[PDB]
Amino acid sequence: DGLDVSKEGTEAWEAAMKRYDERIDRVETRITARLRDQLGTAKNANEM
Amino acid sequence: EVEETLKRLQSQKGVQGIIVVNTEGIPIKSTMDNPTTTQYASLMHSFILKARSTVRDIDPQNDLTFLRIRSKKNEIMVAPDKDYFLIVIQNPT
Amino acid sequence: EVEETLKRLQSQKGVQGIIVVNTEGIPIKSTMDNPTTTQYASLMHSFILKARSTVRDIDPQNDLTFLRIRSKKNEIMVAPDKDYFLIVIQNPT
Amino acid sequence: LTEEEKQQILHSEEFLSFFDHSTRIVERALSEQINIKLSLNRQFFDERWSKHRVVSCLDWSSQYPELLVASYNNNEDAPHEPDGVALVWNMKYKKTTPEYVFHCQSAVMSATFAKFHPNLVVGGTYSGQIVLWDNRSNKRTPVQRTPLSAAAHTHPVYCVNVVGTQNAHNLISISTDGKICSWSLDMLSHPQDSMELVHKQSKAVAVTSMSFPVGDVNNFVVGSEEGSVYTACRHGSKAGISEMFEGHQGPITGIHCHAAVGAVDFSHLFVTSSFDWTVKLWTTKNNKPLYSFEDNADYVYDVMWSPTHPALFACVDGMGRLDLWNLNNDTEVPTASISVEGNPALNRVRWTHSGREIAVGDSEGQIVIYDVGEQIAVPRNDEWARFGRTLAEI
Repeated sequence: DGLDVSKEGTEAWEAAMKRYDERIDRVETRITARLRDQLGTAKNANEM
Repeated sequence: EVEETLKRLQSQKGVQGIIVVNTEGIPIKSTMDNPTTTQYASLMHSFILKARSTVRDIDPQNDLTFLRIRSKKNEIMVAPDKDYFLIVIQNPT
Repeated sequence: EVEETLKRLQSQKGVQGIIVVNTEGIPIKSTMDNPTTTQYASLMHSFILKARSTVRDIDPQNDLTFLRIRSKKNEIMVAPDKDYFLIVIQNPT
Repeated sequence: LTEEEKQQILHSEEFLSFFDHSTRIVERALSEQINIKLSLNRQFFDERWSKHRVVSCLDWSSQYPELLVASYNNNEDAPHEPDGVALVWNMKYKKTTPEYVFHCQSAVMSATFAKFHPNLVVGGTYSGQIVLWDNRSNKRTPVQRTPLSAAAHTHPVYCVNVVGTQNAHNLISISTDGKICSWSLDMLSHPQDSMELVHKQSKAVAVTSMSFPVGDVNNFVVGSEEGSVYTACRHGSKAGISEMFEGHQGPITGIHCHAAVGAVDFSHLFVTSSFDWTVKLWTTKNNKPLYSFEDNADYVYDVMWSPTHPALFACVDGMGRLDLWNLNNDTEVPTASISVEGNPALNRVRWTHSGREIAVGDSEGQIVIYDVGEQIAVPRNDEWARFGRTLAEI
């Protein structure tokens, strides 16, 4: 989508956005999993 | 030029300028510790003269300009022309 | 081995003559004739003893493990360690 | 014969054959062939002179990188035993005892090598008198002692050093009172130049740390006990404190300027070590500390740059661990960090002038010599560019 004026174009853009956010939430799950498995050491710096 | 020879010889590995020893056993040029170089210069003159006699024993038409005095610590490049004995301290590698 | 060593040391450059000298000078082996081999090898032994003294003068633990003379008419090679004194007669080139 | 006719014979023009011979032998002789991690490196712990007697300061000799001076100050086990002992320990050979032993009547607590004299040791003591030690003499007593006058230092002194060229030296020493003074290394009977450091009217400086920038001697940085770092000019119209720095709320326990050269300058940068584990990679040009590395419950006691690495530096900690921060590698975790046995309060760290080995102090007097891995010790050509990029990050 670009300079398109149609609001149905906006809805298609919204579908693209929810797919984008599906990948975004996949990234969130990845980074949170990498988070918790690296946690539990202590509070300082790289630990927390 | 003397300075050109200085800079050309100092380019060689482990060589501090150029030092030349005359027939009197003293180095005509000063580049390192004087007493050690003078005594070892008398020594090189002694054994190069004896090598000259040795070669003239069977080869009375040969001239000496090349000798590879190398040990496990350094190589010594002694080369006499007629009077000016060229000596170079050089690492074996 | 003996013969194989002499053959491989000779054929590498077509050397005019080499004998094995495992003793302190005075070798009985010959490669072209007895005198020019034996007397010259004894003279080489004397001169390399003097050279060993020379290299020990600067520092006694030094020893001469390699020696070559390349003059206008001949090339002489010797690599002494404790008694293995080599002889090579060759053209200067 | 003598060395005069040789000059004319050299100026004599029969040397064409000699030059040809030299050129030929050199060109023929040109060809040359052949004929055929953090680690505890060493230890240094006296027993007669190091029963308790915590370490105070260390140094390496520029002329003899194999030599290190130790300084043990406190004497509490016995009033009768020596109060201040200075021990020099050699690197070339391993011995159970220091190579030479020195005593001062007072408690020696700051010491350094002498640059002009390669056989002299100078140290600062608790009384505030500058203490000399000529290694030529066989006496353990100090050779030359500065008077306890108001002109000289009368308060405890922490920063003593000799700087300048070989033909121009000045013994810069500053005490806790805030007074600076210079001396000639051969004459210390009188202060050759001295004035007390003072900021805006009626504000003294509780000096406890100092470090000259590499090369510069006219200006420098001073670490104060009040946790506020200052830059001072050694000599000039503006001789005195020239910079107010917020620093940290904890007293400064060490300071050092950049100790690397070869690429883009970083000497304006400096490292300060506070009392609350707050080291500040930071430049004199800026007023805000660039970074404030924080961790642990304990705190630093000294911080020293790498003499060769423009990014690595060492840190002290109170529970016995020594950490390395290579900023290019990372800025959040120490690049290398190990703990010495017995969890003692380390007090001094001094990088070897070569930069290949690091010494550390101790709370019991046992000097631990630490060696580092090659990959972590030597920097690269791209190391300087990476350091510049990391500094440009914020």
